[PDB]
Amino acid sequence: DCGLRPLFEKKSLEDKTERELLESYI
Amino acid sequence: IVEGSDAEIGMSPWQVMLFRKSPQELLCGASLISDRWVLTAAHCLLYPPWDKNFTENDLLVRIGKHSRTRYERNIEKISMLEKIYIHPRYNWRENLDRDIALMKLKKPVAFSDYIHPVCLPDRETAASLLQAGYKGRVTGWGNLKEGQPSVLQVVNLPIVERPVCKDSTRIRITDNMFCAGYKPDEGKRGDACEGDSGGPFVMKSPFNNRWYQMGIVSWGEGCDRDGKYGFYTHVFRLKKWIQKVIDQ
Amino acid sequence: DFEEIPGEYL
Repeated sequence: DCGLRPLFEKKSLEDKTERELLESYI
Repeated sequence: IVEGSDAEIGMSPWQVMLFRKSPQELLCGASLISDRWVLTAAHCLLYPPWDKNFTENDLLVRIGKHSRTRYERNIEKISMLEKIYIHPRYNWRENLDRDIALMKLKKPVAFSDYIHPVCLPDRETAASLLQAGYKGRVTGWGNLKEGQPSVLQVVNLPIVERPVCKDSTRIRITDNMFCAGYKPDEGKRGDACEGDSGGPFVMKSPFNNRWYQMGIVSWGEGCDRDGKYGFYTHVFRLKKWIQKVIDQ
Repeated sequence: DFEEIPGEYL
């Protein structure tokens, strides 16, 4: 169930800077 | 972490604190990979030039923390190690090549909102995300300055192109390493630092939305120095030693 | 600076 965070991924909420990561994978 | 921000609650539920029983103190970070297995830098356990040779009996593993120094009653789980394994070809004499170690917990930890494992990359994840430019995330309770956080800090940093890494130092860089940071020109800063060692360098897969540990905070020259970078153990290149110890 | 931890844990 690895790498799916209970308070973020599991509830479909984003953390405050994850966007900056994904935006870099072009 | 130098130039990081406070982590939010449950942002890194795989973050582990390596803690010294006596004198009670933060040794390094680590990450939870399953209910019984913890991953960290070998130099956290064994480093002969500094008379560092820690045994199982010598430490605690603290999972689900936010606060660096509080005992987070009802949140955090503190465990005891059943066994420590260091990479047989770890190089503490020349460059910290293969800086990796597994810790077997004396008993499984229960998952929760604040406690949850990270994924280990498989060949295609690594192939796709380990790219110059691609950002990863480092977390830890280390020094804020080449200065002690009150709470778990975080910073997003770019992976740098192999050659730029070689050229920044006099140290012999191997294939089990990768460096990450901002060029002095990019005019952005941030870096692991004293205390962060052994923590995770993770990326989020754009394909399945999972977080993967790509590196382990291994070494650096100063903290957030211009034109120097952080060096990380390449978890995928050491993936078979990992499977191996777990499976036997 | 570290607050005290339960003895069961040592």
